[PDB]
Amino acid sequence: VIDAFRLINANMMVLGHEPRQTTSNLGHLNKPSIQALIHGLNRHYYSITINYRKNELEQKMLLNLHKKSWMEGLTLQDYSEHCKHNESVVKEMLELAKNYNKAVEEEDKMTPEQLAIKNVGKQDPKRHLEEHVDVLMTSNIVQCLAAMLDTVVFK
Amino acid sequence: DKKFHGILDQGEGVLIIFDEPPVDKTYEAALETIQNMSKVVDSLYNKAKKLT
Amino acid sequence: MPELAVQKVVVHPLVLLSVVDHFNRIGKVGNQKRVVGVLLGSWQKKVLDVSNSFAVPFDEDDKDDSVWFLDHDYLENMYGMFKKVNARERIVGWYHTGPKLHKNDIAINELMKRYCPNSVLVIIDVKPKDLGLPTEAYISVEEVHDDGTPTSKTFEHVTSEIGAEEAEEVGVEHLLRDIKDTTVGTLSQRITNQVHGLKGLNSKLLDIRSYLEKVATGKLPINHQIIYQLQDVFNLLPDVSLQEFVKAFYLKTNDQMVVVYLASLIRSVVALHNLINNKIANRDAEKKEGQE
Amino acid sequence: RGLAVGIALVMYGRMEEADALIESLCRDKDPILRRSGMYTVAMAYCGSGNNKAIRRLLHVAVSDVNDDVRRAAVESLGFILFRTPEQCPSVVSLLSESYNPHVRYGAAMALGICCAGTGNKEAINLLEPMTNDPVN
Amino acid sequence: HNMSVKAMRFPPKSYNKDLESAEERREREQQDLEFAKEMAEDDDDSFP
Repeated sequence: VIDAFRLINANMMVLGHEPRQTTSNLGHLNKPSIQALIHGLNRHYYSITINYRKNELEQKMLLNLHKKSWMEGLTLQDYSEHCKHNESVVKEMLELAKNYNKAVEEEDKMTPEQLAIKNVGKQDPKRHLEEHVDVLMTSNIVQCLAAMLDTVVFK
Repeated sequence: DKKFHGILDQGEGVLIIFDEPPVDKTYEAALETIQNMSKVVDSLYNKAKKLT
Repeated sequence: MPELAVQKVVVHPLVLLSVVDHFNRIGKVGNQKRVVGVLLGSWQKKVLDVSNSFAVPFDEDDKDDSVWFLDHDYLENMYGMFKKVNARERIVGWYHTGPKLHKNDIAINELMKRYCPNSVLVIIDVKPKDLGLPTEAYISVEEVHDDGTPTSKTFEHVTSEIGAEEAEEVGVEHLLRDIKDTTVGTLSQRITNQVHGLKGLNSKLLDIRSYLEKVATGKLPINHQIIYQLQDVFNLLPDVSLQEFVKAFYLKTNDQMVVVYLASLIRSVVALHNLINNKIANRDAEKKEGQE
Repeated sequence: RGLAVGIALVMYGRMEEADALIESLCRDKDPILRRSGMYTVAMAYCGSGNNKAIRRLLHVAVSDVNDDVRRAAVESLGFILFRTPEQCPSVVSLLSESYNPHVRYGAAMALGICCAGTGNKEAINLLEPMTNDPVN
Repeated sequence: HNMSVKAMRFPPKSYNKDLESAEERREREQQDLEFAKEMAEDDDDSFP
């Protein structure tokens, strides 16, 4: 949020130039400031419009956010830190699984209005088996490639 | 009675005590979730038979 | 330093933009020149959080190295000008627009040090080209040598990176909606990290290869120290424990698949149940598509 | 802006006089030289199949807040599909429903011009629910 | 998993054949409430 404003000669407005404070700006409409913009836009100031100038040198500068020549791919988490991770998740899989069977028996015997408003204990449904598998997998696959890649790279 | 994982040897009298590592849970669990997932699939079969 | 009072130098984006704006302020015919400013920031541990900086009139001969000028009076005026606007803004160092180090630098480091001990250099680039960050941080330490040469003011490298605030975050966010980088999801993001990492190792090693080739022939006097370290490198390469390592690495992979297998499987079942849901919604939509 | 209009308005099939420069024109961070950088293509290939030059300008036109590419990338179609004023309803339909007020506007001037010579009602059945879109 | 999403695509398609820009009179009624709301706030300001 960033606007711009310029006062307008309120005196000249009273004198008949009230429909004569219209400089030719484009437009795009505002509201929540209609508080003081109803005599702001239409008595005290008006709305200028904002732009930017996205240089290519500044853009190639900010674009930087990671120095990776020591980050991933030249590293990999600890292989005893990484089994303790799998352990936990793939057990949570079990807990959620059971509730998943209990949800597939319910949904069958109910109309979508009652499965719609079902927002008590979101732990039951698909949403958490997906939430998991995509972290688990991710991890691991790549978990996966990192080991292999280094075997040839630092061969 | 599983109190020290060894193997007694007769004919030479050597009480060999090989060291045994623990059966990792990352499989036992996955045995249980594959197990469970079947049950799901079955009930899912009965939901399949109703719409078509 | 040996002191744990410096380590992570973290420069916020508006500084980067600030030196890249300063490099075009001077930029008339005085360009192609090292330009220098002072770094304002705060810090309280192993960090030197850089936040603000402002050019200081600076000149330097283009063939000599003892003919450098830096209006330190200008500093003792401005430093107070900005203090009068924000408390907690000491002088945590000073930046020098690269492209790399100059013999003259150490001299400067002592006319900036008359304010704050621990001052650091932060070489920032005026040309995007590197694939790592354009922000290298050095400290002015001194040491003794096994060869018996007099103590020296060298320069020692400390790890570096850039961070941000909510403000900073949001401004940058706003400026990169042209070059979208968010269309790219997690998995691929990290594969990118692992290819882009080799893109680093490759050129670093490449630079060492050009150096070794530089002293061997086209002579450039040997500096025993470099070659020293370069030996530790080739002893540390993972080799001598070959067979055993093989038999283990294979096993840990095996595990990795076991869990991937499970993952992809659950994923499949869930997606398929999604499909059943579509089919049944379609039948009941077909009873409505008739009627009247 | 008045030079952009003056480079565009002079092409009638002579082909690549400033199109050969399009790889640089459409590469300048300036909006005047990307909009012109697609107008000249609009008028030199009038009456033919300029598909690849509205497509490149939807996924990027929604990234350049400048409608200099949102409005024109679509008001383009109003000429390259002037020949047959009865394929226009089939390829600006994908393009008025889509969010992005600028895109709607451009599609409405893509119809305004070319399907006025035939006054076809597949344009009108599509134009009416665009008259009802909220943004002024 | 790629296969059965690639065939799941068709059920959503019959629904898209059903309008997904419908109830235009609701939106037009809302638009006729924003001209009463705009001026409701110029009358709560009490400022011309």
